[PDB]
Amino acid sequence: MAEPGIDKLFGMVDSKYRLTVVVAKRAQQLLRHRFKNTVLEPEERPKMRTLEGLYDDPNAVTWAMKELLTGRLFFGENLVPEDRLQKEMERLYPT
Amino acid sequence: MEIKRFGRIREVIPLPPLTEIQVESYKKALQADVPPEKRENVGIQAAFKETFPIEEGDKGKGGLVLDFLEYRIGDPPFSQDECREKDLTYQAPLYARLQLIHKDTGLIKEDEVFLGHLPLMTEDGSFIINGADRVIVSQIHRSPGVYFTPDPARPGRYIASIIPLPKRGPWIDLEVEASGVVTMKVNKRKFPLVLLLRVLGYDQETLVRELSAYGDLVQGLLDEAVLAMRPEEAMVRLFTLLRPGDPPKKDKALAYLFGLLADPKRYDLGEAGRYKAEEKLGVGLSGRTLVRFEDGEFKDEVFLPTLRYLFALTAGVPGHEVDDIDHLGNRRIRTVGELMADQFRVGLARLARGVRERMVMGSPDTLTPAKLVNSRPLEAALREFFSRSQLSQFKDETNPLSSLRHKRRISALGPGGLTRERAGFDVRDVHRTHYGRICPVETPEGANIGLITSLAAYARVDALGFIRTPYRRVKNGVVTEEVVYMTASEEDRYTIAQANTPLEGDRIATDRVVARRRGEPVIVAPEEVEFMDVSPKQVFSLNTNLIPFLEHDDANRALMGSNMQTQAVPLIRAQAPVVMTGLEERVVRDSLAALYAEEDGEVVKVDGTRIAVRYEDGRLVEHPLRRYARSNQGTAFDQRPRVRVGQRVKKGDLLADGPASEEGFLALGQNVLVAIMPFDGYNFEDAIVISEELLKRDFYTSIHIERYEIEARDTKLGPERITRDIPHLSEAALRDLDEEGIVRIGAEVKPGDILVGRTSFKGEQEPSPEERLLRSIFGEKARDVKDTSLRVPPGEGGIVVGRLRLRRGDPGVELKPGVREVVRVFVAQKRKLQVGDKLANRHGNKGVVAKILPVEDMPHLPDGTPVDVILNPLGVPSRMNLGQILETHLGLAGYFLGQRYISPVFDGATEPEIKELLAEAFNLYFGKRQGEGFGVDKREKEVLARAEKLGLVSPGKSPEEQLKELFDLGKVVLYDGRTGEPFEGPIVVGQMFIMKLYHMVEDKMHARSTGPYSLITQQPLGGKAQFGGQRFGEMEVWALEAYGAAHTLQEMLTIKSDDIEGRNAAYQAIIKGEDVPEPSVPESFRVLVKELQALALDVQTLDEKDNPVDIFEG
Amino acid sequence: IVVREADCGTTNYISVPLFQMDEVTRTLRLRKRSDIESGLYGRVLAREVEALGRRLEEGRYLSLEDVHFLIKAAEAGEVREVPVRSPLTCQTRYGVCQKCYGYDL
Amino acid sequence: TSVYIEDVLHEFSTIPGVKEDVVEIILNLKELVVRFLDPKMASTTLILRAEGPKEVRAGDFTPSADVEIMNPDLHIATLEEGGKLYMEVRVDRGVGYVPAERHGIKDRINAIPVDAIFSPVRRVAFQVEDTRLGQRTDLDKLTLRIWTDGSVTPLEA
Amino acid sequence: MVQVDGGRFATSDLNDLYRRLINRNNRLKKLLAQGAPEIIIRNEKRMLQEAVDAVIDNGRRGSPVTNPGSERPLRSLTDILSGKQGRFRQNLLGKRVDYSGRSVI
Amino acid sequence: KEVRKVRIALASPEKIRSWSYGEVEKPETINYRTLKPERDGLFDERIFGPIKDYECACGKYKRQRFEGKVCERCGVEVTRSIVRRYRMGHIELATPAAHIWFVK
Amino acid sequence: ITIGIDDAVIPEEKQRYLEEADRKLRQIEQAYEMGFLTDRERYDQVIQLWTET
Amino acid sequence: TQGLPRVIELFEARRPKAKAVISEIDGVVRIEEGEDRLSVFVESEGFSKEYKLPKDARLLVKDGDYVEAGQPLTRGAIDPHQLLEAKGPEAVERYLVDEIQKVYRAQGVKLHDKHIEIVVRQMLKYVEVTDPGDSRLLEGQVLEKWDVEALNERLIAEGKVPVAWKPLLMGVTKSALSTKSWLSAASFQNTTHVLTEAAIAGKKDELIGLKENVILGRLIPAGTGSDFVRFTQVVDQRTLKAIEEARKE
Ligand SMILES: CO[C@H]1/C=C/O[C@@]2(C)Oc3c(C)c(O)c4c(O)c(c(/C=N/N5CCN(C)CC5)c(O)c4c3C2=O)NC(=O)/C(C)=C\C=C\[C@H](C)[C@H](O)[C@@H](C)[C@@H](O)[C@@H](C)[C@H](OC(C)=O)[C@@H]1C
Ligand SMILES: [Zn+2]
Ligand SMILES: [Zn+2]
Repeated sequence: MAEPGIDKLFGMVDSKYRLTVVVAKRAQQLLRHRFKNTVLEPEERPKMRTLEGLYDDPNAVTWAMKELLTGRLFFGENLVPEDRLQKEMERLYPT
Repeated sequence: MEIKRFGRIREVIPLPPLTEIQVESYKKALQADVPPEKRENVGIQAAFKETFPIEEGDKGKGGLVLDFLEYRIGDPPFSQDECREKDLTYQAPLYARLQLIHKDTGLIKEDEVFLGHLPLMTEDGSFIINGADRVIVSQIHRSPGVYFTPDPARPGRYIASIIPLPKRGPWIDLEVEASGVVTMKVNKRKFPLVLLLRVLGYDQETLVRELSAYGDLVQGLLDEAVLAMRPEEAMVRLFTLLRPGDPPKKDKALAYLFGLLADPKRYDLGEAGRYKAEEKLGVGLSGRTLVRFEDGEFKDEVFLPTLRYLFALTAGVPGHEVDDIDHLGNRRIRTVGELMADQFRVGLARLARGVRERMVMGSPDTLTPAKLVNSRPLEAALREFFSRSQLSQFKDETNPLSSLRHKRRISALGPGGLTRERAGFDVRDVHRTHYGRICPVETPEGANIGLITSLAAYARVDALGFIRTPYRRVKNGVVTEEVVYMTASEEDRYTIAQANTPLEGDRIATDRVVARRRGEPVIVAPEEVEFMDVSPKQVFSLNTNLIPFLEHDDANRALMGSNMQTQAVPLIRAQAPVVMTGLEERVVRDSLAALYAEEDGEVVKVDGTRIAVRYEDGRLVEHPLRRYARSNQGTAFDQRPRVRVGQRVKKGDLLADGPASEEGFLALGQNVLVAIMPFDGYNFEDAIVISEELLKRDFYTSIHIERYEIEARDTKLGPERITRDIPHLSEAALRDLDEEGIVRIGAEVKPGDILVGRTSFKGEQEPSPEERLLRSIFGEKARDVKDTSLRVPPGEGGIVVGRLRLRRGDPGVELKPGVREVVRVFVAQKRKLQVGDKLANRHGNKGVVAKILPVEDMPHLPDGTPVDVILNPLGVPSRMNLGQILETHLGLAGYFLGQRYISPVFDGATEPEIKELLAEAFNLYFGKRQGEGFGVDKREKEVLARAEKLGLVSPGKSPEEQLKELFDLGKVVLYDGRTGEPFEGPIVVGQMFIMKLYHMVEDKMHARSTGPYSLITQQPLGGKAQFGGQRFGEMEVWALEAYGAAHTLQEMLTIKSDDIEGRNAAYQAIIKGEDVPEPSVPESFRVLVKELQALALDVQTLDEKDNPVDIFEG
Repeated sequence: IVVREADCGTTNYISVPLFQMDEVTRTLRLRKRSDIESGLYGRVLAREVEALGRRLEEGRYLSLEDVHFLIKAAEAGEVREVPVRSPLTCQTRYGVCQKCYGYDL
Repeated sequence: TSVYIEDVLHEFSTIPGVKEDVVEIILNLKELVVRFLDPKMASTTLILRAEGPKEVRAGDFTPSADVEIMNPDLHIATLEEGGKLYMEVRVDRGVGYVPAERHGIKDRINAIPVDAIFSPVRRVAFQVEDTRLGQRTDLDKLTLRIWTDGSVTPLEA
Repeated sequence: MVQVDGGRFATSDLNDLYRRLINRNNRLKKLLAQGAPEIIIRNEKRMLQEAVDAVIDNGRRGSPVTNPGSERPLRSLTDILSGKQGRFRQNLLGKRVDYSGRSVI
Repeated sequence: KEVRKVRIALASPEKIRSWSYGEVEKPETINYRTLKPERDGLFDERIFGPIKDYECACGKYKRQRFEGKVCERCGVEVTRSIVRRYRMGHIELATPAAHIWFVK
Repeated sequence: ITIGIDDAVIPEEKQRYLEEADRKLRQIEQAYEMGFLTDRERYDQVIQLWTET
Repeated sequence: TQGLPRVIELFEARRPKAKAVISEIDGVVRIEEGEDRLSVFVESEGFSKEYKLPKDARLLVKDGDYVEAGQPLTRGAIDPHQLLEAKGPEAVERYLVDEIQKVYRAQGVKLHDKHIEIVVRQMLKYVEVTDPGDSRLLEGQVLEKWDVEALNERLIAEGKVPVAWKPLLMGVTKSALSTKSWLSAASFQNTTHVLTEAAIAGKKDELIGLKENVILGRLIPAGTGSDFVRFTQVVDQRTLKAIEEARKE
């Protein structure tokens, strides 16, 4: 019962560490823009259980991993320039 | 509870007094109570007589002699406790009475002179050195004599070793080189031997007579016709070569030393030096290597017949043989007394040098004694030793056995005798010859294994410091009542019989007799025999000797158990074990940790703090009981009374118990009911399961005391002051401090709470204007004083037991310069067991508590009683500590049969005997069952059936008798408390002695997030509010590298240590809830660039395409 | 040394021996099962291998089942050495390469 | 639940003319079992006025309205000439095993709280025997046991 | 340069050396612009160098530059680099973690 | 641009005097009574940097928007505190200076 | 499941085997009493017997 | 020698204890005189080599045996230095690996050959010069530093020399010190010299390996820190059609 379908994740990438580098950067952008970034939003969003129950799972890392295996996301080695990829990100409620 | 003894072989002699090595040596090096006429060499007298007829520069010409007459030890200035309280060396003034003589005669017999202060021993065996107890541990080194050995550097050759008593002469080595030359080595200088012979009148012919024969070895002694000429001219060229710079004919000056006179070379007075060389070399000898002053020439004594023997050993006579540098016939002990006297000898030889200088200076008719003597050399030399030498330990005080062990400790390392921890392997090995002298078990585990060791039980150190064992004498057939302590040397001559050997009354019982001779085991005729063993105990150390079924313990696990016992923390309800080896009475007693009556009388005053007793006449003594003191190790040793107000006394029976003592029987832990089975992975690997029922019974609970200290100094900015008016502080804070700044007796003290208040001045700038305008206007006026108090370290604390204060000038109190007043606060704790405590039994079964189970769970016997510890079986057969099993079975008998036992080592309980006891015990345990109207319930059967199918029970027999069998076998039907059912297949259950050890989870374990980083290194350490950070070692770095852990590694080297900028960016970020930093340029990079620049060396950064990039700009 | 790229692109290799010589009796024993895996498991075949009716395409990363198959093909007198890419013969200098080293992550 | 001894300021103390020492005393008091009569009751204080050369004995406690010490004998202290003893020992009602370092009873300064063994139930065993009763030869005969300190009664329990 | 809990100090040594230098440097800067006997500048220029020595590799020659009091040699600009805890060896060995703790397993 | 190769060379006395930033030709500085240094010494604030968080000595702008920092008699530049590990000094020798490493 | 001592089962052969081993040794210490074996030779067998045993 | 001493002995690559003799050339065997001094001859028509053996020598070739160059003759260890120059660097490589595993195997460990293979590769990493191209002919240089100066001074800008070299058997620790990287070479005992030598010459690092980067606290050049991966960026679908609406204005 380890990580949400972790074997299916390695398969997407050419080298182990790619999965690691992406899952990072996606959580990194996910973190900044108060989760208003999600590609899975609806009822797919990951959750917790408490003395209340069903509150959004705070861990950004978790989110990236579930977000990644819906295929929706696109990662690349060099397409899209960073200096213009930073500004355009503030489109639907930023930091 | 009643006592059942076991095994035959009765001990012809009781054990020696144990603290012998320690106590009985010093005494005879100190000759404290013997008329100063009788006092007869070695010890203080020696060192005195060694140096003393001190002639002046130009001997007997310029007047002034000065000589020793007698010495007086004083009366110690302070009480034994006074010394510990006020940090003092428990000392005595040693004055020496000396007379000075003139050329015109003076009888100036100056009324004693202070020569310095001498530390002296407790009754116990230990010393007190600036407060704090200490142990002078006894060292082993090669015994003075002549030796040989084969050349390890030169295959098929031999060196020749000459060894005098240590710090009394140098090492001399003869070694025939692969180039003809023979060469004497000495003072780490190497010269052709001939020279030294030429001085002893050896002509080039008398060499061809005494030293040709065996080979043409003299070839390299002879071709040096260069100097085989004049004795005096030899003397010079040697002097020239040895200690250079000054080459006239008064070489006789130096050469007299390593020749005649007890100046340096006194290998022996009537000791081994001769004896050894008179037995291992070529007979006939006196005192020093070569006799100098005869009638002006230097006459030979040792040098030639050595060179002879060496030569007659590279081809040589059969019977000429290499030496065993490992035999205990060449290994001596240096006792305390010997090492102290050796240091006392250094003092004098320094005072003398001083005296020699002053007689020359002053006018020869004014100078008296007292006017010549320094009194600072000896004072310092004796001081240096007891305080600073590696052979001067703290004091293993954990329990009363520990201390004892610490005294009979034998080291190989340290000063003079200098084995580095980076040497030896055969020097580690247990030598045949340790038998009876040194324990073949009970060594330390790692790194020291072999170099630190304990004294065998019955063994004892002799006049010249070889260990001797007792052996019974056998007049062919009869086994005498006469015992003989003999050398390891005087032992390789006889057919010694084991004590195992049977005897009808007082004579041998079988024709095939087991015995050792020259080591190797031999079976022998009852006539052939020459001696016997006194007891198997003889062979092992004390702690070893504390192990009930040692028989069935594998040696390796037995050492762990032999140790650990040392680690046993004294418990509140200490209790001697259900199964003993007998030895437990005496170990308590000789430790003097417990009180005992003086001369059979009657008790009179019996309360918590005192026992006083009306003796038979003898007057009246009150004995005070030390109560809740503190060990060297935080152990908390205290005495409890064990006698009734008004009763006749046992000439010396227990008056009061020690700390690990129950009724004068060594009680190092508790006995408890155990199951031997796995639980649910809860006793996985080595973990142990506890019945919380233990805690309830205040069982494994121990008292520990910590001590805290705080000083007060003056400095440029003023004095540090132990005030109670600490600034910036509530009354809540000071609630507990007396009008002084010290906590009250009996305060519950938490972490952070003020223990001792005190105020440094500190002048961190001068308060700027404007901020005084407000400081005045609003009231709160500026202050000249900082908080700097004590306060309880995070996690510590408990109840405040005692305070203590030494201020400057107090009676006998001297404390380090520029400091005045020292405060000490003692806090106490009551502990109980916990998840992560270490428990071990004497068989070497260690392990940590992993789970305290509520009584509902826990395997329980049908009658209702649950067990107390669940010990996993898988930890049994891997190690071969089978005794632990054996010990549990008897403990099952004992439990129901309600008794204690005494099964000594290699002579205790035998299976049938235990089984019989078990049979006897079961008729009771089931006697009860059936008497209270019960028997064999459906569960028990379910088991029994499948039990015979296993093959443990007899098919055909009735369920009752089936139960008996299974019981007797040490096993029994057990019930799972969790589900009313049984565990199919019976479980072995019984009583087992287990100890709670030194180490507790309480003292281990910290957590840090952020706290005081150092102003030196700039990484986390120092913990003024919380603890300090874990370290990331080189091996952890490799692992992170070996992973793909880029950042996780980088993080550990920047934002978590010295990288202030990003270190802070980290903290800020999280406070906010931002994804930590991204430390773009690591500080440690910038710091590198620069330290280099401050040395010149450009050091310049470059990007991919290769143009300077710049990493600064700040 | 770090895995720098896949396929340093070289044709060199080691032949890994499935038989051994004890240098004392001048004999030839087929070496031990563990040892052969320890030579072959997770390796990348240098040139194609054919035996016992099977054919092992070059570049096949050879599994644990594969090593077993080889051993068996070695007792059935068909193979004696096994051509395999190894760090010893890689060309990347500052590390090895994916198609060498091979597998054993 | 908590004690208080006369001229005693902590757990690690020792009273003059008392053989015992406060720890050994506390350890003994642990074993005292008190019955409550009034179910209105929650906690009270037993008073140990004890004097001189005698052997204190738990029964020596002060007699209280609705209170019954079920273990007279049971050593509390040995007192020798001079020994004065005055004590005040709390007794609360509670369930299970709640120890000093947890609850801490603040009855006044220098009181000392003591560990609590609350369960009246002492030992419990049950035997599943074979009964003879005109059905099968496969029926259980449950006989439960139970043991107390005379405060709660086997059946009551 | 940081103080310890009180009035007294804990200096950084290299300061003591960066000081012992400008000292000898100006006393040879001053000694030369007014009154130059060559015999004495054969004790002032020679003496200045042996300061710029200390500040590089103090431990050299056979007599190091010591803090007036204890015979300890005082650590130099070179001693800021060479060995145990010197900036080169440092990162490879140690550093205490800031978010950490131990305990019995 | 990024870092990809540290590279070691020798230092021009013109290189050193490029790094120099100040020049400390004024000695002894280790004051104790007040936690501040002394005049143009190895601990001076002028040549190196600000001692505390910003701060002059008599009192000036410890703020943000003005740029270009100094004072009327004792000026101390106002750009952060890590520079007290980064801003270098320099002393001018009398004449020679054999650097032992290269000599021996 | 548990380890009681009876569980360290001794084979009924330990006796036979050790009486046997014992005698082939008696006949060895008496084969060197004749000119049959050298010390080195006889020891090399005593060692070996025990080793098989 | 065996156990852990032997493992060191191999990596450190030293003349072992019991320097078992190996034939320099191939030919025939001719053992002679088992009494005074014992000697084994290797001989063909032409060459004839004489190897004098200690007597205590446990040689295992009977007379008139045929023989191969570099093949053991006396039993025990091969001096892997004598092997290199007499059978090859490749041939040496395969010996070392085979021989270390031997210890680990016989004590009981299982671990991949490819592991040991990697280290042995470094033990060979270096070469000494014969007839240089742009340096002095005594230098010890990295094998693929002098590979760009071998078949590149012949692939385009041809001329001067391809530079002639010879293989060298550096012993693991000695192959440690001789690194292109002043940074890491420093950590080691003599730090002055590295920094001396290195500064005199332009010496740039390049920060190829790991230790180096750690010393400066830079981000390790492996895993998440490997150029091959580290540059990967990640973008969303809605975010990617925020670049289709903004890159042609
Ligand atoms: C000057 O005294 C020192 C000498 C240093 O110099 C040096 C080179 O010469 C040594 C001599 C001559 C020893 O005889 C010795 C020793 O017998 C010992 C340990 C190391 N023991 N440990 C093993 C495991 N462990 C977890 C902790 C300690 C030692 O290192 C040494 C030791 C040295 O290192 N111990 C043991 O093996 C055994 C059988 C028992 C130890 C029991 C307790 C623990 C100690 O006796 C306590 C009471 C202290 O006495 C020591 C701490 C001394 O420290 C001081 C100043 O009090 C220390 C001996
Ligand atoms: Zn490759
Ligand atoms: Zn200013």
